[PDB]
Amino acid sequence: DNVTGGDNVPKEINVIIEISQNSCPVKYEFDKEKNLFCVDRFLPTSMYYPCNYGFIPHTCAGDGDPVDVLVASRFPVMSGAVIRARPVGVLVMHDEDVKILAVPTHKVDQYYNNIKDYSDFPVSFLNSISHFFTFYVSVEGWKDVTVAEKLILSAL
Amino acid sequence: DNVTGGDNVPKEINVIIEISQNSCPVKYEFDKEKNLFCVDRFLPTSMYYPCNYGFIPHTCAGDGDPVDVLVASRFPVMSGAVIRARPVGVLVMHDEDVKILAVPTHKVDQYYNNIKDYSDFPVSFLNSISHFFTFYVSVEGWKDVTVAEKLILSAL
Amino acid sequence: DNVTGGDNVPKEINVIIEISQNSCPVKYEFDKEKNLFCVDRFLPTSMYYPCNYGFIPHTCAGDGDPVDVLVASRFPVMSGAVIRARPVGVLVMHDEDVKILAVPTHKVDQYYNNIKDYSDFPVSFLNSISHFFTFYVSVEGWKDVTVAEKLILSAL
Amino acid sequence: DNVTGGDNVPKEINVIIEISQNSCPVKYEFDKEKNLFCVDRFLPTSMYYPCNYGFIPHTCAGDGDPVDVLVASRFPVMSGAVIRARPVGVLVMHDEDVKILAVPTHKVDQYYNNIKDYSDFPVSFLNSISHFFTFYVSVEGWKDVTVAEKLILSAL
Amino acid sequence: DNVTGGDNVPKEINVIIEISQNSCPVKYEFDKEKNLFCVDRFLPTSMYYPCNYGFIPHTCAGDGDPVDVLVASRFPVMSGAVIRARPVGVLVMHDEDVKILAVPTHKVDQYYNNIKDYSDFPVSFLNSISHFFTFYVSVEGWKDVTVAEKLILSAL
Amino acid sequence: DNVTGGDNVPKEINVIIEISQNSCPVKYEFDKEKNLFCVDRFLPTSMYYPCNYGFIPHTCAGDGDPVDVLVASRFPVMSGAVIRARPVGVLVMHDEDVKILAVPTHKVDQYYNNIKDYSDFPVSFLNSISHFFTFYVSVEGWKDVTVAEKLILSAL
Repeated sequence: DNVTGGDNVPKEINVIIEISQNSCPVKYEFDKEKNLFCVDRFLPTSMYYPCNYGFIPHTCAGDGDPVDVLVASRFPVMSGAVIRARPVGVLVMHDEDVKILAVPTHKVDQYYNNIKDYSDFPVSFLNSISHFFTFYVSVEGWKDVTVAEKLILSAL
Repeated sequence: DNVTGGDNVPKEINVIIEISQNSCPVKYEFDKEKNLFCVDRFLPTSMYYPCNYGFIPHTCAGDGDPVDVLVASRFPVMSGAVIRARPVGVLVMHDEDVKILAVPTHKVDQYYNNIKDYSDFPVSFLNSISHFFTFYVSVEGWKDVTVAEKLILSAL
Repeated sequence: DNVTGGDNVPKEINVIIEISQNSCPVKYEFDKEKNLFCVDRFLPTSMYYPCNYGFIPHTCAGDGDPVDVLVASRFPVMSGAVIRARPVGVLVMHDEDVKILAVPTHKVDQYYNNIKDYSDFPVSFLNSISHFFTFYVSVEGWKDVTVAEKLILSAL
Repeated sequence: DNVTGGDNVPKEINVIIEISQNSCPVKYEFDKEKNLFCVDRFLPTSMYYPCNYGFIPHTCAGDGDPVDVLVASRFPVMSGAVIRARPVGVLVMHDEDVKILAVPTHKVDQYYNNIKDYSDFPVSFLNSISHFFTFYVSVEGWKDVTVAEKLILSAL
Repeated sequence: DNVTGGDNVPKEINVIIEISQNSCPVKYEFDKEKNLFCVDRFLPTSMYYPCNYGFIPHTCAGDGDPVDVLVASRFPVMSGAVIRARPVGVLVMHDEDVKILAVPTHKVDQYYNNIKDYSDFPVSFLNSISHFFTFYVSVEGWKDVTVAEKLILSAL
Repeated sequence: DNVTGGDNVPKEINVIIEISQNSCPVKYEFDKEKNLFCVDRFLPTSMYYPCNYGFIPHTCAGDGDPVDVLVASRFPVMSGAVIRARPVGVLVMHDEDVKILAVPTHKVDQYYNNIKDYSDFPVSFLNSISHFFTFYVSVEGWKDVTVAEKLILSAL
């Protein structure tokens, strides 16, 4: 109720974290109706989320659901916390299902200052992300920061 | 306010987790009046909760307090999260004080599909649970899924 | 809204934990306006909070901000949890900026029963705390339980 | 030098753990020549070993390498530790590459007393294991405890 | 072979850690014959070792086995590591079975400088230790640093 | 005895890890004489090692001691493990005391393929490292991969 999609959408977005990176395979999901986090499922695979994973509050993608976001970070961020992030790209898949890739803003961590587009990350990292969402499904590929921004805007 | 005791009480119950299994000996407790989790105590024993431990929202047992539930799981579930569970038994103790034993529903984890009654678990596991609540108190023993269901119904 | 500064201010205080001791360098902060925890920043230093760190709800120090409290404990307490604590001292710094040092009440953990004043802790511990806040800034030093209590009262 | 393949091969086997279950994606490997554990690699996938993983000392499979073993357990076992286990099955793959599935002996943990063959585990668990080794490669399937025992004997 | 019982027995002792404090219930044990750590057992109780637990190398108590030592510490110490400690007391039990209680030397951590005898710890802590060894057995009680030293000397 | 300083010194070095990154403040140190890891000390500061920290076996710097190395990695590496790394720079300090900065080789993790010199890391990261060694002492600054290589060669 008191939290929006960002300070400066689409350049900066607020992301509510649902699942911490490098956590056990527990898929938490915020339940709008209950106003609480629920265990959606234990993953049937010995896999973990490769980045902090959550959503942009008050967005509505095609499915009616909020825009999902991967936030790369140096340390896991707890479920329930808001992090100020900036998109750098989007992973596009058919099951169409997109996942924004974002990094913390310079205010939050300067480590990622040099990541301006998804391709500024190591390809091994990008490939690990697309593998996760495939095998945990057809992966169309990565698209650039502008496409991600446009997707965020259309969901507002 | 927006969360009930279950989808399909008593066959399925919502459980709000207070304490994660295999966590440090911190006894958290949801405080209705504060509407927040509080540290009830640090356990005076080098013991930890043998399963995720919490309560069924909007139940009222004899003591006036909600029904307490142990949820066995493959990984710890965070305090505050709702998990959909199904009872399989009840641990009955005198201090009378009962603890429902439940497993995640098939939707949440299929690992426990074959646990239909408490006696389907290894006896070593069941014994570990009764030891915990004794020594962390007189343990009457285990009773079956039907008794657990009846207890849940009487608390609605 | 439903939680106050303490049962028995200033002898006992409620503290809402923001950051767990011995956690990753993630500075969480409760955001009054959003009514949610936010990532203030990832610490630019390979440092961690030396005690559970949080605030006394409904206090207003000079800066307008709630009184901050370090709660020493045997195990980390999760962000969001309320712990009943008792002040034993205050760390006074110029950037003036004070941090209450408190321990869990006897109800919560009897380990700290013998800590009645900050000087009852090992000096190595006290020094570790002042080093943290300096280097993560001029440290004026420690002041006693009475001063801490008076500071808490002036913030009510 | 001072550790053998088991007390009672093939019914009981000693397994030297290399990688703990539910650990970070670090593939450790014992290096015979160095007589030390080495980081073989960081896994290119956001995957973790689904069970404790290691080898039977002084075995020699077809590849010349020791027999590899997954040991299911209630808690991770540290790299370097010997655990007394008993095979219950084998996962057979083509890249031929087999992985023994074993459980702790009754002496070590009675939880698994009722697992006498791999099929006594939940199918979801078995499927998680075969998925891991595929996607972290052609999986032929599971074979029974007798086949696993025969494989262990041929490697002595 | 290259490690002794202490620099300055019995005032200072070397302790080889077998089990870390606040670890999962895995009882590791150094096996002299194998020259490796082995899983003795998974504890049948949801209990954990209340302090780092290990032995003094090249001691021989009545049972023929090395002297066992609990080392209190601020953080867990890994299995396999040597820590320089100083005894402060002994927990005496009948099953006779004694456990030395020791703290890190001032060189290793100054936190414990003020612990010169077991009774300098909070009674809640001491009681937690005796409860653990009872319920994980008849506890005779605590004896002072001099008795502990004499026990260490008789085992040399 | 059976492990050397590297495959291809100085372009590639073997590093024996002593302390894991993001671990508790326990300074472990390999003791040549005991042939075991020892607790050197608990750090007097609420600080942790910013990278995996260890040494190159069979090197001898000016002090007579092996060359120390920070190995940046995506996940902590356990104490005792050998990792194949490549130097990218050196942190030079006066107390002269140098710390090699290295990354895993492409074989071990491709994430760091693009780090060829220390300056390819974010400055915030480099600054965090120099702060750690100062405050856990005069920091002269960073020098390039060639200087690091020359230092490694002079220690052979």
